[PDB]
Amino acid sequence: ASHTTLGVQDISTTAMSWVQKITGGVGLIVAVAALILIVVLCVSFSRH
Amino acid sequence: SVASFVLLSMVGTAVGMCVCARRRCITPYELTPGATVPFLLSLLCCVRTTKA
Amino acid sequence: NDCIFEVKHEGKVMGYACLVGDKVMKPAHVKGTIDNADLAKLAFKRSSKYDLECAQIPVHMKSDASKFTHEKPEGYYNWHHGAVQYSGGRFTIPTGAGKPGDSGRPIFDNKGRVVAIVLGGANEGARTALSVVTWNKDIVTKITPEGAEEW
Amino acid sequence: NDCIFEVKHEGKVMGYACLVGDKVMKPAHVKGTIDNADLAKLAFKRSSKYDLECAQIPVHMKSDASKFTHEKPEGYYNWHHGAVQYSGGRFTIPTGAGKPGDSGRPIFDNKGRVVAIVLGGANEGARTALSVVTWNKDIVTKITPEGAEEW
Repeated sequence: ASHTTLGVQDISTTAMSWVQKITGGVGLIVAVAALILIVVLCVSFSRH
Repeated sequence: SVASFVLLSMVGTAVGMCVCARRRCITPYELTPGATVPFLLSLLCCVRTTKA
Repeated sequence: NDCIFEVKHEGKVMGYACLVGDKVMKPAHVKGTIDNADLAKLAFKRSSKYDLECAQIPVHMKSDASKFTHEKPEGYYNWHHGAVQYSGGRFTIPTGAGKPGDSGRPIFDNKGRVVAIVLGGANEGARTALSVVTWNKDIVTKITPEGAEEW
Repeated sequence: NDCIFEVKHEGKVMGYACLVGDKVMKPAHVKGTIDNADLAKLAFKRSSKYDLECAQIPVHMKSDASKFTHEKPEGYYNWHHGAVQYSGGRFTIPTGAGKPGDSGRPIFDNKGRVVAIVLGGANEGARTALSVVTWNKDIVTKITPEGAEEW
């Protein structure tokens, strides 16, 4: 062969759109749980 | 396989945030003396909402 | 047995637990076990943040429970060791009436309605301002003055 | 005949039905017939959630109707077997004052306005907490203590 220069950051067809669609993370639900945690702390956490 | 692993740890952290959210459903309303909060439970509805 | 409810551990009083409204209440910091085995087998929930332990009261004991109110007018109230002064947003007691071990005493009004549970106190010489856990418009609130000791 | 009207079924006394406003109220679990033959033939509406059977009062029974109010202050009230405590959102009676068969008796205030009908009760030791349906701000609502059985 003569085209051998390839590695692991190798662009392709639909593949990277597929790994985009798979990466629907949880950080929104984590953020709303952090919101509940914050609203519990701030009932009496005005100092520290 | 480790991609499936990291996605299942993301589901595990979803479980952790959900169980912390159910514990912070419980800690405002243990079973307060009043034992009647429609203004809490009628909007939250996380789990076992039926106790007034 | 008029208002007295108690958790005891290995012969010594480790404070008190009280069933109030629809809740079984126990300070979380009191170590040990409720000294009634029928009680000891229920599902208890612990909160370290507020130092609260809660359980659902069984039906067949409901008629011994204390009435309650969220409303605390200024004045004098009652607890196990006598009168309790409330004024200025401040609960106070004569110095020496309370010590480590006394956590859990209810405060009740002239009609016997419990309004607060004693958590501890801060001795300031002649008087002692008590640190308290209480409830108001169905929300649990802990009030702690600086330099308060756990009871 | 003050506030209570007999329901009987196949020789055995089977609870009570009540004339209130322009309404006939009867617990749904009560089988049998109201002891007025004109009454027994009306169109009855069932509500399973509230255990209620309802009928239109005929015009000619003007003098048997009660008076009512939605307003229930805390305190003590009256029924046929004695005092009924209302406090904490709860109706209670001395244990043994009520039994299977007593379902259908109304609860009324000191001014004789019917405010509630008994559906059943939960024994809590010294007193028994009643399961009842009643109208708060003119809307029907069921108040049920945990573990209540029909009487």
